[PDB]
Amino acid sequence: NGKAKVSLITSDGIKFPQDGTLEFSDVTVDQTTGSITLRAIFPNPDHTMMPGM
Amino acid sequence: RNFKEGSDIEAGVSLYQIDPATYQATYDSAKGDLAKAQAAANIAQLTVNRYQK
Repeated sequence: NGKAKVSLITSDGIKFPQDGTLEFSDVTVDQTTGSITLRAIFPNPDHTMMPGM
Repeated sequence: RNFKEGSDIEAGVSLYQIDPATYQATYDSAKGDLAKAQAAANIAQLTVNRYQK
């Protein structure tokens, strides 16, 4: 299990009910950023996630 | 997608399989022609062999 947990404080400041799966590790450096940006896919049974936020 | 994003990929490896509707179809195209192309030479060689004898 080196596939890490991830959690959220949703914009209300409330933390998302259940954690989510940190998917992969990108090797990407955004030239203006230093961005290590990853993706942890998250379950959304109630559709509260509303992507793009 | 053929892959786990962020993962490590081999060269020449299928990543995204695209719709081969027109293509697999298209592939059929030359196929018959090949089938038909060879057909002509078939007779021709069939003839030549005879003429040889």
